[PDB]
Amino acid sequence: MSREEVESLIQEVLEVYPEKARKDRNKHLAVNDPAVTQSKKCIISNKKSQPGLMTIRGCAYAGSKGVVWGPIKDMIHISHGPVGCGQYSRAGRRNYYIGTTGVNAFVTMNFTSDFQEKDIVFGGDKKLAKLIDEVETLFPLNKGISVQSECPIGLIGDDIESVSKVKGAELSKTIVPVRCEGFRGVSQSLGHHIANDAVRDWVLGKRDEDTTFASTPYDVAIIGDYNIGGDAWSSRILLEEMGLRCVAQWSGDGSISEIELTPKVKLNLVHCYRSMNYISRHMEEKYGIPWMEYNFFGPTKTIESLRAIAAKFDESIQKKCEEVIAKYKPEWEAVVAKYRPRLEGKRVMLYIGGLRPRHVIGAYEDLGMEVVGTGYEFAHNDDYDRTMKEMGDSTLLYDDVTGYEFEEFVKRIKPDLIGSGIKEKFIFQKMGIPFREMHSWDYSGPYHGFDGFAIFARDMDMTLNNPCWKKLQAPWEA
Amino acid sequence: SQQVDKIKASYPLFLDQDYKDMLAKKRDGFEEKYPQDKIDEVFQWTTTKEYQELNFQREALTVNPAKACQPLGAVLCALGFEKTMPYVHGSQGCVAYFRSYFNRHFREPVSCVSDSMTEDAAVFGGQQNMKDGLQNCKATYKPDMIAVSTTCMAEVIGDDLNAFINNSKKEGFIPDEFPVPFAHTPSFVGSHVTGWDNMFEGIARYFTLKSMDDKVVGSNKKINIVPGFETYLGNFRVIKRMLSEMGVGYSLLSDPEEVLDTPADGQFRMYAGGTTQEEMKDAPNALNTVLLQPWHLEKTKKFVEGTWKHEVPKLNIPMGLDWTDEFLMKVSEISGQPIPASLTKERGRLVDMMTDSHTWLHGKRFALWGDPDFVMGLVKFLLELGCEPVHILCHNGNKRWKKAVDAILAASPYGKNATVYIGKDLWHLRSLVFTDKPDFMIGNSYGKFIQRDTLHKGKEFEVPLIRIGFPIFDRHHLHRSTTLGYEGAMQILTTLVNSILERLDEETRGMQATDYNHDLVR
Amino acid sequence: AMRQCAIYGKGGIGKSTTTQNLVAALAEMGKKVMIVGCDPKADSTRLILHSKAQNTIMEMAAEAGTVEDLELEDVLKAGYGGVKCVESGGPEPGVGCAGRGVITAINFLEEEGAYEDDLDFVFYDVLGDVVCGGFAMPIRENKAQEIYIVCSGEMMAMYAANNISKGIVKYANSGSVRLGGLICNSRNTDREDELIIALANKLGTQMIHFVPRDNVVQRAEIRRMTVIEYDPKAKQADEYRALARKVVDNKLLVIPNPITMDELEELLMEFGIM
Amino acid sequence: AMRQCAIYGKGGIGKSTTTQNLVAALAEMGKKVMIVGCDPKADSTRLILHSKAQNTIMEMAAEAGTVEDLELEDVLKAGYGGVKCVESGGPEPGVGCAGRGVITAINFLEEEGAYEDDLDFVFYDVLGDVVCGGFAMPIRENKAQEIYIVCSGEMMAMYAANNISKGIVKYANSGSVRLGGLICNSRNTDREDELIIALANKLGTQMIHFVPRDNVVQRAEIRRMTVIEYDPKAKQADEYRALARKVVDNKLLVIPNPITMDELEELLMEFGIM
Ligand SMILES: Nc1ncnc2c1ncn2[C@@H]1O[C@H](COP(=O)(O)OP(=O)(O)O)[C@@H](O)[C@H]1O
Ligand SMILES: Nc1ncnc2c1ncn2[C@@H]1O[C@H](COP(=O)(O)OP(=O)(O)O)[C@@H](O)[C@H]1O
Ligand code: ICS
Ligand code: CLF
Ligand code: SF4
Ligand code: ALF
Ligand code: ALF
Ligand SMILES: [Fe+3]
Ligand SMILES: [Mg+2]
Ligand SMILES: [Mg+2]
Repeated sequence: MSREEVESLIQEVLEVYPEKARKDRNKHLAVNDPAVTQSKKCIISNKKSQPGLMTIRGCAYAGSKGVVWGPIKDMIHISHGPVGCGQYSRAGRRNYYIGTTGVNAFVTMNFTSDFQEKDIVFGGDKKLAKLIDEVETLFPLNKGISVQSECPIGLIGDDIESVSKVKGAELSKTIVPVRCEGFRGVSQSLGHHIANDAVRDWVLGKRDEDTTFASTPYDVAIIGDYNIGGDAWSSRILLEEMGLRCVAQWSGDGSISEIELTPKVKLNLVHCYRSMNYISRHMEEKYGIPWMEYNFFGPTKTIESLRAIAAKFDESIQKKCEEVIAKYKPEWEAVVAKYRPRLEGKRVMLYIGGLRPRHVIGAYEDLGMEVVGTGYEFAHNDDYDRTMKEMGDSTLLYDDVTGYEFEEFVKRIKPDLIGSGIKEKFIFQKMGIPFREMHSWDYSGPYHGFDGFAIFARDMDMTLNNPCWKKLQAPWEA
Repeated sequence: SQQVDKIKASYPLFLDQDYKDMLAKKRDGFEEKYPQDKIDEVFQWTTTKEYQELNFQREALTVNPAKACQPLGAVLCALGFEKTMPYVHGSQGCVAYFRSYFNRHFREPVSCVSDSMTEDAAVFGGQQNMKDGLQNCKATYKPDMIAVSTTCMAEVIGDDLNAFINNSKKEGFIPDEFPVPFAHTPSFVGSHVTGWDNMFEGIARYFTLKSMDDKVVGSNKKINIVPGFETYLGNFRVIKRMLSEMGVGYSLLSDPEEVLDTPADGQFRMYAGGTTQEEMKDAPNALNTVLLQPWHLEKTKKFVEGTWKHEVPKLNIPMGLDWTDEFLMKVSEISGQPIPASLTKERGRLVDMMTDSHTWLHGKRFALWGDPDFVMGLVKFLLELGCEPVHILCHNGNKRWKKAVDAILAASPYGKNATVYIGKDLWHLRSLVFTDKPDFMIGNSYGKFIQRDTLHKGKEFEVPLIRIGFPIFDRHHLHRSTTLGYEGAMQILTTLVNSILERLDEETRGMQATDYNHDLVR
Repeated sequence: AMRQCAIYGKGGIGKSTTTQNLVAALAEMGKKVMIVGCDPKADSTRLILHSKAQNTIMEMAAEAGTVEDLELEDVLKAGYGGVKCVESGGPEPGVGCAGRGVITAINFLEEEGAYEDDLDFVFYDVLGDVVCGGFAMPIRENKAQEIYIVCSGEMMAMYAANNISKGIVKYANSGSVRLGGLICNSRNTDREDELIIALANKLGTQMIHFVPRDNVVQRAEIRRMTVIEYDPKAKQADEYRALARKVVDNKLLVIPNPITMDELEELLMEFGIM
Repeated sequence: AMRQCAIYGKGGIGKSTTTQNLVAALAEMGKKVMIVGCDPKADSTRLILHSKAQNTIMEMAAEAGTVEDLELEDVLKAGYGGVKCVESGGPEPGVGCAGRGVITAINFLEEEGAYEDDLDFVFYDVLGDVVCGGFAMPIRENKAQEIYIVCSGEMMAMYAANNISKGIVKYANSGSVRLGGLICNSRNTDREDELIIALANKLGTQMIHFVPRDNVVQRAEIRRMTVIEYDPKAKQADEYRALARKVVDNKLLVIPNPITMDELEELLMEFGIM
């Protein structure tokens, strides 16, 4: 658990690699040291993955279609390219929404151009135009269209921008071309950036000359919340009870109309800094809308964030925030009193994507658990700077960890619980360690606010204290 | 608010009054949603014949397809070999998606690697990526064989798998003797089953083509079994059990049964039992080769007939009664082993179950979809059972397969109301089940949404889904079921009859309204 | 100001050398001209930089990791007469994808300013074999507005010009790009002037200039520099200055009208013999 | 026999016409030859077929859906001397991806026989800009075993030949394909023969022949026919006959030895002036 032991473990794990792979991978494993916020602490991120090492990262298409654009309900998102890309991405994420699917909401559906050989050889711009015409014919109540590119689209130089412009002018529809080819970037982060750029270029400035919207001194926009299991609703009920008027949600149970109405708000409450800081900064520079980060994981973080948000408004909002915190205090007090004795002192290792490896630490600490290791898939150095103040001393930090690295680290540290994605769940359940899916909340949730903290504590207790983990070893063996 | 004693997850938490009011206020204030009357009108329109004709006039847009890309099937084929690592040459997002798909279907670890080709590799080629990835994979995960597939990005730019692997071996990145079979699997050609075919042909050609001089047909007194793209472990299990019970020497090539059903005993085995390299090398010496799924094993059949000089029998998938009988009879003819009494008793028990459940099964109307061979066998079994497969859909089918299924349907009186669709997706099937309503629909988990749609038109228009096929995501441990042989026929029969009985029990549960038919004995 | 031209034509017809000599003449006229090579062969800016510049966009993006870590000053250089030269990188023949490299280079140049300057002219020297949409990138909406085709009396050259006009048709209908004219670099064909004039009339465009085949151009290219720098008093230098003046004063921008195969066969059966 | 050769070179250097005339010379010699045009423009088999071949593999596959539904007869045509001619399809310039089309066409030819016949020579005429692996497809394992590069005295042709050798190296290392020799097409440069022979020596290869630049080829091509067919008594017909004889009798097949930019520059400075 000491620094020297963790460093020796790092070297032992890296020993198996070839020289080039070892030299690269040494820079992505580190031992946490607070009061040190930079990339000097032998941790670098946002780099190319080493080939043939079973990485967990996705593509820019996943970061654009699957993350930023897909949860938008009244919009048809077309996976332009071969089949498969959109089939694996179909309904795999739990961005919850309200609507009549197939007539006015299209989050679950899968629209694609289904490229063949002739589409590759002769191009697919005419096919894209015909596809847009058919989409308009068969789904009248769609409020917009987005065209998410895949790898061959970017290779063969298809002009989706011209088609989008012409068809939008012809049908008076908003068509957003996203050049989220999978080979672009090194992970989903470039997909986040490209999606934010497309939002800025094609959707954000639509209502610039419109002043019919009624502004209020209490206008806020929720940024970077994708409503995984209902998280955005759980946050929104708190924010609306404490006095604000949440105009927009970016981009979970969210519509194109509230995306266009975001430039009218007074404050931008950013949850996922990694995926949406670009559009937050753009709105700050253009419309002069301040943006502040907030955390709604666990009672401590949500109380602190609520007070910080209320500090930005008049004293009435702060008074209402005090009332809402007082009202919700006994519920989470009961939850901690029920579940903390069962989970006190348990050690957790996490490996999630760009924001959650550091945001969920407060909720785990509120339950008496210690996070003895964390890592990111696609986070940049600002994410690690934020993380280093939240994570314990002499604790493992990993960037774009490999399957072998994660397996060896878990074998040596021997945690009580691991929070990662679907591609490691059964690996670590085989080894006998309780596993919690921290992407989709293991098909449960929400985990935001106090209403989400109750479910979070219940799920952690359910998985950690299940009797199945006591039966891994057959009685006739030792 | 949450009661500590009774904690509510998203359902039914978001049915609370405060959440309902907040959601209504948000929708009314900032969503600019169409009025509910307009939405209802549009939905009712979508469930009509005019909408069906507009939907079937589609030529460029695909909505809710039922198929995947070739590298998924290539990975599944590569997983069936002993200590073999699937290696997709291309971009990493593809491999992440493949692993997530197979993890969600099998609830098992799925090992596959990528060389993580990027913009730089897209422009300059991925030969350096190939060398580095092969060396890293062999050093780290220590496989006995690396099977290389391709991503659409590498297929577009024309990356030469053979040249890249040869340069990797000649520059010392991997041993010259290490087996690295490869296959070109373009995602814009065919589907996942085509990728399985391509990968198996590549492995067979890697291990057999050069060493054809010393091979004699029938030397090892075995029958090669090529199972194709299979996602039911019970299918491999039943094929092996039937062949072993019959006393037949067999060589099941690309067996992934062990690696997809690893025991949980506190130890993680990345590799489990599969087809050995010795089996693959000795395969030409077998008496013959039987293809379990002949409608997506065309390239493999061509290679086996042209190189190994095996006369591959013209057998259908051993699904149902008649086709299992033909499969067993052909195996007996090829190997000379008589069919044992155990298989005769199993066939008799299947016939007995058919006889017992015929009254409930007869006349039922089914929509269904899946892969070509699976769909063909399911239609054959349904015709044997006396059911009516009204809507037969196969996205990855062709004209020859459609002709074969049409000939099968025309041979039975129960195929009069059946139409076969190729190149149609699940939006087409949603229109069909709205217009020509069947009793049930048999398919993967993606049909659940279709069922939901029907329930929105009314409880009397709902078409229940029976989950048989791939992928099955919303149910647990259904991949252990059997589909092939008499055992699979019994399992499918039980599932169908009990689904019918469950629906009938649900429809007659209303006391004083319809409970006069809530019969204890059925 | 801020004119934008692309140079297309049959492979090996002399697009690169003619473009470089035109650019040198324009710079001699005191104009500020930029040149972008859209060829995987990084040979479009040699005669201005007096060297095969190794600072191509794609290989330096490789050295810097991603394209997002690339800076304009790193790959942009100045040459003879203050001409700015940028080269799009490319793979070795028979590997990779050059169209993607051209797409990436053009997108990088657009994102990081580059053309957001006071430059009068921006030239896009494109390769002979336009085989994908990547090599038509200079012909997109906010890119080169006028296209010049370099051709010669050979019928494969005119078939290439016809095919390139067929390609230009789609990007002209969807944009504001137009065919300025046809440049003729003579290959000592028998009836070259009449043949190229007839082809231009059939396509609806005009003969902008005629460039005689002079070995002074090859001699200059051996010395890594243009005819203007090699021999300011040569007749070929005068012809290049006349061509530069013509393109400066050109005003006929017409959507191409491609002809069929049989029409071309008749064109050179009547205008190519005797 | 069944010798498979691939014709590469700089764009517009004359690979297509030289290949067609060579194939016709072989046809007069009693050899069974088949040409395959790996170019988006179907201009590589016009001379043998006396017309543009409209039955290209990729276009007919697009018309009939998938290339699997195609058949060899619908695309394989015979011409002068019984020379079978096959052409790969391709999109109009500036759209699609021609390399993928070439890959698909070659795979279709390989599956449906074509090569497996009594042909003595199988030629693959490739375009001048090999921008991707699709146009290196004829250089794969069981494809063209000899590569002939068409060069000229102009420096750009020399640099293109060096670049093409650089690209060839990665396929020659991993396979049995070898650079048979350089073919020189005259373009009236000063020291043509000296430059070509020096570049061949530096590359480690040989000059197969020196084809003179004569106007008869323009007249023969205008008539949509080969020079040997147009004027068997002409001097250029004798030169093409000698080129055919030397190609048939070539036994030198080596892995190319590419030279860097500085070596080519110094070679050209020494051998290209005066
Ligand atoms: N007007 C001309 N006079 C003499 N030689 C020329 C002329 N134009 C081109 N050339 C020769 O032809 C070759 C053309 O090469 P290049 O400009 O790269 O062709 P492209 O760029 O059109 O493929 C050059 O090497 C040059 O020596
Ligand atoms: N030896 C030669 N002498 C004179 N002209 C030639 C010669 N070889 C080819 N040509 C001319 O080149 C034109 C065809 O060029 P093409 O074959 O398309 O070039 P490449 O195949 O080298 O790219 C013909 O019109 C012909 O007149
Ligand atoms: S968007 Fe990002 S990988 Fe910020 S791509 Fe990923 S629904 Fe993760 S850690 Mo899946 S940067 Fe969201 C994420 Fe975090 S899909 Fe979800 S859980 S908070
Ligand atoms: S990195 Fe990302 S998911 Fe991969 S392809 Fe590229 S955009 Fe898509 Fe697509 S059809 Fe299948 S899954 Fe690929 S091999 Fe192509
Ligand atoms: S034809 Fe163009 S888009 Fe296709 S692989 Fe070659 S360079 Fe890339
Ligand atoms: F041969 Al080039 F641009 F150098 F067409
Ligand atoms: F033979 Al070409 F451009 F037609 F080099
Ligand atoms: Fe399991
Ligand atoms: Mg050039
Ligand atoms: Mg040619």
